[PDB]
Amino acid sequence: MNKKMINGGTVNNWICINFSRQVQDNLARTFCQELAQMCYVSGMAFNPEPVLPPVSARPEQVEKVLKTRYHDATSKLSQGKEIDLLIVILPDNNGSLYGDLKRICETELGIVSQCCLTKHVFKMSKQYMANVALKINVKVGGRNTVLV
Repeated sequence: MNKKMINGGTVNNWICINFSRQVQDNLARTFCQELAQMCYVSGMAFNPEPVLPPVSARPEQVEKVLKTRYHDATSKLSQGKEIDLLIVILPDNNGSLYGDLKRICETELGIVSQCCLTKHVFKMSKQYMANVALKINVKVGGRNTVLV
């Protein structure tokens, strides 16, 4: 057996920010589409299209890009709605970027974020996507099986 979604969460409204210089915007797009698809077929409600296209940003600009893209997506949503998920593409070795971003999303924006390292973004293996989908599901309040 492998873990499965018991209850799938709902991601109606999501965006993507990329921080890796190896990743072009259409690769970020493709990656997020594959992930969206995996989440869906696993049992989530998951919008195949983001609120805004993916943006590439310098790690140095983490606070400004998050807050700016958050405000812009969030302004674009029908009234009374919020961003369900931020998908973040990170460099494999990113130093303090990971901690800073989680701090900002958790304590400043109040948005669930899922980070994905560059090396995996290139490979897009179904096993990786399935694993990330499982992670996303529980973060947005879904339920997964256990194996033990």
